[PDB]
Amino acid sequence: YRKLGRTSDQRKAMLRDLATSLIISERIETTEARAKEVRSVVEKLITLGKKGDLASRRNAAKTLRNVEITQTALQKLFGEIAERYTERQGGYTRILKQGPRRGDGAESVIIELV
Amino acid sequence: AVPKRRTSKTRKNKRRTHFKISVPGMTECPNCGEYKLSHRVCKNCGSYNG
Amino acid sequence: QQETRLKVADNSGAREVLTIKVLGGSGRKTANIGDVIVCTVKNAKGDVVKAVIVRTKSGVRRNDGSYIKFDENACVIIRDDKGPRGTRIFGPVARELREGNFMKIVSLAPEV
Amino acid sequence: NHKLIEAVTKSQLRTDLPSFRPGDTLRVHVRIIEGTRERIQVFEGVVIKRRGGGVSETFTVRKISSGVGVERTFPLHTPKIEKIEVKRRGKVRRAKLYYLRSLRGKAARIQEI
Amino acid sequence: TKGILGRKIGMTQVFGENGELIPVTVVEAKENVVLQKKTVEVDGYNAIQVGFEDKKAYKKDAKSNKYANKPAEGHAKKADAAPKRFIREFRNVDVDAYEVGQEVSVDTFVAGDVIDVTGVSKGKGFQGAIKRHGQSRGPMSHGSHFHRAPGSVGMASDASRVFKGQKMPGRMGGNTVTVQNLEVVQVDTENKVILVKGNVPGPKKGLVEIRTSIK
RNA sequence: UUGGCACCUCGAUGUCGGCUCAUCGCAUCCUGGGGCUGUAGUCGGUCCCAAGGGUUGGGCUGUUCGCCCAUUAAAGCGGUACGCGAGCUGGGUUCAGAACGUCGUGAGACAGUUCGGUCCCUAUCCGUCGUGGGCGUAGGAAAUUUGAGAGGAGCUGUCCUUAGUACGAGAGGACCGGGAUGGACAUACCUCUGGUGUACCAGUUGUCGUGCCAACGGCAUAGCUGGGUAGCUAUGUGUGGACGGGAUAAGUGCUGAAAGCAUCUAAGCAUGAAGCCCCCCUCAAGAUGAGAUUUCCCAACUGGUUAUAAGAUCCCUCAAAGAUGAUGAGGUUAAUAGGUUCGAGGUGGAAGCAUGGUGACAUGUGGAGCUGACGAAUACUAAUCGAUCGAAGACUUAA
Repeated sequence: YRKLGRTSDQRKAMLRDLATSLIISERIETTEARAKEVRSVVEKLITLGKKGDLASRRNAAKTLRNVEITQTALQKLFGEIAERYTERQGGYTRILKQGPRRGDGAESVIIELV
Repeated sequence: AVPKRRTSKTRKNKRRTHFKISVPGMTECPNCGEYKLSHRVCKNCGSYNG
Repeated sequence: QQETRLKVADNSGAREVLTIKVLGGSGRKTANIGDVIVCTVKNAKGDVVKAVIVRTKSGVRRNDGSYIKFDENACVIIRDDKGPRGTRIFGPVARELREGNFMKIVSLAPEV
Repeated sequence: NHKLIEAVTKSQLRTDLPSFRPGDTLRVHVRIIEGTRERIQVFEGVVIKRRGGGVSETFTVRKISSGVGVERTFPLHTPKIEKIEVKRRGKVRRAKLYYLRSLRGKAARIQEI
Repeated sequence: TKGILGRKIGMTQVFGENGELIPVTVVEAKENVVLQKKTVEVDGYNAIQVGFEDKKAYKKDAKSNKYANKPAEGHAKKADAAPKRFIREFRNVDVDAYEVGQEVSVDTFVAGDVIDVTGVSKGKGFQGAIKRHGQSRGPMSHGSHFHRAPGSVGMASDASRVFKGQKMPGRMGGNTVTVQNLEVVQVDTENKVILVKGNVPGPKKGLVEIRTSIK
């Protein structure tokens, strides 16, 4: 979509990592470009979790690391995260610009689940 | 290449005419009471309320 | 084109030709179906002759969106008139050969 | 798909064309007007490619006529093609059959369904 | 002769009355109103303005140009016509329309006429010598360190400077280019589109002004 | 060009030939216009005007020149440090090795010949190519423009008709007029044919994991392979060099004396080039000679000022624009992006199950399932609240 200063599958890895960290923590402080890009990745998994079937669990399992909370991340999604967002039709996140970072000047935002 | 002639301290300052940095483009927070930067979270106290 | 080992679809003893020149205009760099070329026989030889391009891998467009690509390239040697120096043509042959007043060739071909 | 590209080319999309598929085998009829006389010159070959554009969709038919394999690329909605007739239907496992451009004998064959 | 303004929708293709396939550009025009009429008795030439894209009405937030501003609305209210994007002037048409804006429908054009279509070219930023001026490139393999740069930029010491017009890398595309002698395959009224023979300057949704050929 | 001189440079002005890019002269190779011919016609020869455009690809040679091949309308001649090495090469040329012939007693030299042999640089100024800001154009703006001036383009073939007519024993074979269609070159675009397509689909190989089977994930050039959407493209698809004017060169004249005649010239009047100025395409009012048309805005106090108006931005969502800035599309009184739901197109028949096989696997469920850029629709998330800038119009004369 937009290249993130990374190589292709390195970028794939970074996005998978951020989506897992998001649905585990429910809010993460990241860079605005990374947040813009994860916004369109963590929000296509909540759709699969609102579907719920076996095929949806596996399509979600192929874009989601393994970290136990005890639960998994995937049980977290097809379990208790997908139920809270049952009524709204898309728009399951938001970005909040904290501001510039020291050492970078990177635009730091806070992304989260609505 | 190398400079053929050392630069006067007039041409220098003319070239640094545009070496400014603008102000950030800030506002005052209606909640915190102080200056925040527009479209950003308030530094001092908490909320954004947009 | 300008170095291309065409095959000869016409049993004139020559079986392979090297494109030496495309005739027409100063600096023309490519010829297609229905275009006299100068070639030299590489297989049966060693003499300059003028062939026409009966087939082409790139094919033609036919002016209605009908592209006709062929499996390989092929020429047919020509006399001073457009008459083929040989006797029998081989394999298919496109229509634009029929249109450039090569009627003695399209007659002999096995199918157009 | 624009609603304005579409709905202006509705006067060209045709309905008297069967539903063929790559891997199939067609007899296509075409109206030559060469000279001053027209004739319906059949062309019998296996369908190698079928793109899609709506009113810009085309398809390619291949045949090893006699020692020389020739492909021809028609548009579907040409008012030059009279009818397609589907002789056979083959099992091919994919859309564009380009491997047949390097096969002649028992290798450049196709199945029935 | 009454040129129109329009928007390049895309390209498609049709089939003539001999099956002779024609690629054709769909240019859709609508709301062409004639706003002002320039006459030599006040300003030294003859012409007519025409506006094409309707905007909203005047507003007070009005922070995006989707809304007309007050000068634009005075100008368009002179004609009793809504404020419009893309006001353009047409010379070479004998002024026979109304200073009161009447819709110029595409029906002004018949199929068997001929056209020239002005639009800005499509942009391509800072495109270097080989891409921009069709220059050849240096050899790639026989020990050469010259591949895509421009050649020399002058003579040695008897010129002593570069001449104006020297072709160098810079920003490419975006020009007001005109094509000529295009034809009109079909004037689709009631859908309000014109089908031109070819493909016209500009991107999709790029404004194009159609008029009759100067030749 | 081969020289002559030895005036600048030895505290350094880098060689020949190719590559990239050209630009100028005319002593014209082609195309344009003519005179004279020992010009029947076609085809020529020799002069005269003309520099608008065009002027091939290979073999051999370090090579230039030069010969040959195959074309072309033609394959011009020169200058620019025999243009251009802070744009490229480094084949030859004069570095160190080695050898041949020859000369030298010798160390070693070429009339030579042959094989090998480090080509450095981050651009300060002018220059050029793009692109912004400050002020200006006697109020502040938004939009549309005229166009002084500048730039681009400018080439040509072959078929058919006049007509197998004119001219000619015959052979041959046209001028002028009319179309069709090509080459080279510009240019615009992506419908079509192809190319690419590293967040698309499928197949398969090894090995390591998700406890195990099935299903998937990591790494192996993107592991590899078959397709491929948007975009960017050419080899693809459109168009262009048309048509005409005004003045002219060589040229042909018309009238006409100087010169009772003769005379294109002295007065005067015509005709006459691919060339000149127009026409065609573009840029252009910083065109300080700063143009013009329309529309909008215009009050409260102390000679002047103020914030404010119309308007424009800071800030944010973006792309048809883009190195950045700028240009465009929006900022909720909202479809700008993302999500969600439908499509298109792409791949090509998902998992689960059931069935048929002992097994690899096959069929149905089912054109299935997945789908980046493309089209719509939906305020679900985010374009919040805010702030900065920005006039109230000088002086003479004339009507």
